[PDB]
Amino acid sequence: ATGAGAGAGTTPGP
Amino acid sequence: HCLPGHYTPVELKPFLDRPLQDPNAPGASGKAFKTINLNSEEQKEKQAGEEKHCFNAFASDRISLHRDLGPDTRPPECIEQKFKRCPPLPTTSIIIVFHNEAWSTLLRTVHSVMYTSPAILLKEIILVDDASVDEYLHDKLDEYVKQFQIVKVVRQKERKGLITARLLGASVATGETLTFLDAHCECFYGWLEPLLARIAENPVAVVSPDIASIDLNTFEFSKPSPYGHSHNRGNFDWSLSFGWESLPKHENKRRKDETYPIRTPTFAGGLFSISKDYFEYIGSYDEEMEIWGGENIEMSFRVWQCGGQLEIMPCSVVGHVFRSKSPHTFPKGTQVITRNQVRLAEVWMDEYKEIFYRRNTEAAKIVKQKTFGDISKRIDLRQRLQCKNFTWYLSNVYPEAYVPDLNPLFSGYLKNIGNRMCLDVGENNHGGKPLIMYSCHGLGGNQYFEYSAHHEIRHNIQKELCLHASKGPVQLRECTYKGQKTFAVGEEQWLHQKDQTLYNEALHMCLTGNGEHPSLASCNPSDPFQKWIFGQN
Ligand SMILES: O=c1ccn([C@@H]2O[C@H](COP(=O)(O)OP(=O)(O)O)[C@@H](O)[C@H]2O)c(=O)[nH]1
Ligand SMILES: *[C@@H]1O[C@H](CO)[C@@H](O)[C@H](O)[C@H]1NC(C)=O
Ligand SMILES: *[C@H]1O[C@H](CO)[C@H](O)[C@H](O)[C@H]1NC(C)=O
Ligand SMILES: [Mn+2]
Repeated sequence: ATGAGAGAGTTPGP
Repeated sequence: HCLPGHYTPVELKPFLDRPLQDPNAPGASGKAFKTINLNSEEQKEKQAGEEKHCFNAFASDRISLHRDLGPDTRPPECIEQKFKRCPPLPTTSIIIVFHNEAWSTLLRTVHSVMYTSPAILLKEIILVDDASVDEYLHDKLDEYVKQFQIVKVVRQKERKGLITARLLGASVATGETLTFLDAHCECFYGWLEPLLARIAENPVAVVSPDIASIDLNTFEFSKPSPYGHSHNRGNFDWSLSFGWESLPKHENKRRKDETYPIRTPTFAGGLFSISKDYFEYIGSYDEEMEIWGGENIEMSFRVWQCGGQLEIMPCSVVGHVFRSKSPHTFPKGTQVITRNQVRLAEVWMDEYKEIFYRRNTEAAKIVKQKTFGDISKRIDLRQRLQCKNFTWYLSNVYPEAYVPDLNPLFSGYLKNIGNRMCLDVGENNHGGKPLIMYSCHGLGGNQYFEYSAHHEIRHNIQKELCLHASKGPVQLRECTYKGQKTFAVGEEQWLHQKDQTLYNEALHMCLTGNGEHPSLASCNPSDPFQKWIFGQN
């Protein structure tokens, strides 16, 4: 049961 | 102090001169390093690196700390830009915060800054250690860094995260400006002058480079293009995640060349420069935020609402190792990120905070149980500085943003009686792809749906997406209803009937939760797999 959008704790790239 | 004319190239020569590099060395000129045909010990090292750092450390450890990034491919007006001596270019203190960074990546960041930053601007490089475990980051780093004379390591003994570490760095900095960088960056040519010249011109400007991707697998640097490409600016979505979007047309029109700042609703917040005085005056960071998450969004709203401006300078290019997963342990769990977001929502977002609370159940709970802590110093700052409200921010800074309803008719989850799972939008969806069934978690997010006056079932975190009926699998598509002019198409209108069926008004069929993807089927009131609960959180 993912607790957020997959692997949050990172800034997404452009 | 204020001289006539423009700094000369001699006046701007860097702190350290890059040696001419071997063009056939790994990663040379910023090109891809493909780490293939590895022996059994090498394949072991690589998986150890990947699992320690969530990037290919095996690649990073074989690339020079001194690699050039090939020719300067920025726009011509960026390569030709001259900087006035009045107001003078301010000095800067570079602040790099790290927690268990690899040696190769931490020292290529430090080398990059020294090779690309004019000596006259670079007062000091502060390395803030947020309680790293790795022994090589203790005495080994202290000693190695002495040769550079202006590099200092400052120690956060107990793990408190990125926010506390930056405040530590700032408190020892004596530069006129602070330039924050992550510990896995590489500076492009001429990256510093355009940030520091913009602050010299306008000291309430908080300025970011046009951040380039360094590939986590090959360490390839994505180089700027010389012909005025698509730029990105920062945004937020209604889960308060940072995001990237295209520039609006009015901003393209306003910007006559690439030396003009880009006005950005939010900033990524790892890589930026600010006046030291302004950083302190505008409320540095909320000291009660922990580990990671929310501070960039909090700082975006606070700068804009309190009379500053958030800008991206495309003549300033810095590469960043973007990761898909954090390598970082969370001492008291990822709940920390949601607490940080509630703290910024309570202080800055006024009534709009409810849009976020509805979508992140964990945040709604933190509000209800009042575990988000004392924000009185942040409230006091917003009052003393006479900051504008969030209605002003949305109108004046981010007028392009989709704003959900403050009080939607209904919000919650769609639970299937048959299989006892929830309609889920899946791992990756922004258009086109089928949806899934997933265990009901009650967290909102990917299980969040609204019901509209016009019979739409919305998933509206990022875009205004609508459940869209089809002969086969159901889709999320852009709502065709978007206010005054437009209507609601039948493929996006649903009736939740007395038998708990979801009945599409166009196709006269019913959503079933059978198969991998929910699809439309002939309406069977006895089929448990066509029976939906519209549950509130
Ligand atoms: O508890 C922490 C977590 C992160 N960092 C540092 O903060 C910066 C930003 O974190 P990261 O790069 O993991 O986040 P992202 O860039 O993916 O948002 C990096 O230089 C990290 O080494 C830190 O000092 N303490
Ligand atoms: C917010 O400020 C705007 C103008 O900037 C004003 O019109 C509005 O009444 C204010 N909103 C609240 C909620 O006070
Ligand atoms: C986590 O991701 C899964 C897919 O792997 C589901 O979409 C789930 O709903 C997600 N969780 C949240 C909170 O959105
Ligand atoms: Mn980073």
